[PDB]
Amino acid sequence: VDAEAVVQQKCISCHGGDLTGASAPAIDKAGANYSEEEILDIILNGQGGMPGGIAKGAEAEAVAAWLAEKK
Ligand code: HEC
Repeated sequence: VDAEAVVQQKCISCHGGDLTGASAPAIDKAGANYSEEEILDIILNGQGGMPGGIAKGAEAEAVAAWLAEKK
């Protein structure tokens, strides 16, 4: 699944078009902070203001992996 397309219609909603943060902190370099597993966990189990399972399955996995690349 197109990680970027998903992000563009699930994450950026709060994280801003650019992942720079907006209504949520910057996840642009989540991959530098946390591995795909951890990012995936957060996507699945949300965190603080973030509700969980925003994306799911290959949607979530692709995003997590792609963000693992983003630093
Ligand atoms: C608004 C309802 C959000 C959407 C849509 C997504 N996220 Fe989010 N995220 C949001 C907040 C407010 C926070 C901080 C939580 C708190 O209150 O403590 C986060 C956090 C993350 C993180 C961890 C960053 C950190 O706190 O160190 C990651 C890795 C993350 N979010 C990823 C992520 C992705 C990929 C999303 C689309 C599937 C996504 N978020 C949506 C708010 C919101």
